[PDB]
Amino acid sequence: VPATRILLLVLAVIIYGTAGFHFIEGESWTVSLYWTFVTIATVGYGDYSPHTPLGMYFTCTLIVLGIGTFAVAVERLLEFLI
Amino acid sequence: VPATRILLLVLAVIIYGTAGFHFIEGESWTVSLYWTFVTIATVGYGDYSPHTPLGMYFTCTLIVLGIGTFAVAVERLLEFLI
Amino acid sequence: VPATRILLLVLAVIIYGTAGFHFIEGESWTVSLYWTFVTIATVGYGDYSPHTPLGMYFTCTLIVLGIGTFAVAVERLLEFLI
Amino acid sequence: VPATRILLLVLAVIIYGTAGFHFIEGESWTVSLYWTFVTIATVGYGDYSPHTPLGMYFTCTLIVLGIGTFAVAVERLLEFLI
Ligand code: NA
Ligand code: NA
Ligand code: NA
Ligand code: NA
Repeated sequence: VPATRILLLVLAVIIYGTAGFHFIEGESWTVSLYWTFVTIATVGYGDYSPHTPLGMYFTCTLIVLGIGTFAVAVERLLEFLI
Repeated sequence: VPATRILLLVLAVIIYGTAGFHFIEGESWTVSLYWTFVTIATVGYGDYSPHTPLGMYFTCTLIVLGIGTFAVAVERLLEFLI
Repeated sequence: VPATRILLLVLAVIIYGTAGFHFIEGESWTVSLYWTFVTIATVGYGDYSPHTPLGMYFTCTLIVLGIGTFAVAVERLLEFLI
Repeated sequence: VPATRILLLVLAVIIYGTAGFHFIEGESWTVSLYWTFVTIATVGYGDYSPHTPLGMYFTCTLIVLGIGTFAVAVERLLEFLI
């Protein structure tokens, strides 16, 4: 699967995660984007996290949808530049 | 090993982790499920975590039982859909 | 490299991490063991973390020594049982 | 790609992350180094994290630049010594 296709999937995941967190949890766009990266990279600082049942479910789906996508994208990125 | 077999193993891990956290730590079913995903994906926000010696041991076993299972499942999921 | 050799390396890493955290940071043996697993699996809840400069350095070495060892051990464990 | 080349890339990532966190977030050099390792290993305790919009953006770039680099370095390190 081409690296650029994976990148597009990662972009869609970022949109999904950011919009989801902002509207379900009510955080700013900037915090939501930052939380999305932190979550899909599996860093998970816990400075931000869902506080509602829907936010928690949503976060599980994001984890399922995003962690593999992101992992493959970074390693393809690594190959590409190096 | 077939992707669906791995999925079943991941499901059993989720049951194990959720029930374990709920009964050992006393959190709600919903929090326990969410904590299980967050732990086996290695996100680990720390909004929830074990507060007893048995919960801590249990979490170590979950980590050992769940992180590999979950990693293989997501990457097999990725292959399957893409 | 044989799976059992890797297991022994993981055991040594666990001893290293546990003893280190207990004596440098002053946490209980049980907390230190739990923190070691949580760190080398990269879960990192942040319920426990080093609060001194030596603890922070030590944690960086543990991260370097432990995360690869642990990752290979779990995947070898997965292959072995499945 | 030679292991030593990867090591150099990891070193540059560490400089990038440490200096960035220290100057953008204002933490000590020691905390910033420790935070950099904790972030690029994806441990993410959350004892330290960015509190400004620029720090959050910067952390996303560090995550993108550092997690793949670091993962490949540790596994190459593992092969080399074992
Ligand atoms: Na974390
Ligand atoms: Na945390
Ligand atoms: Na992680
Ligand atoms: Na983590």
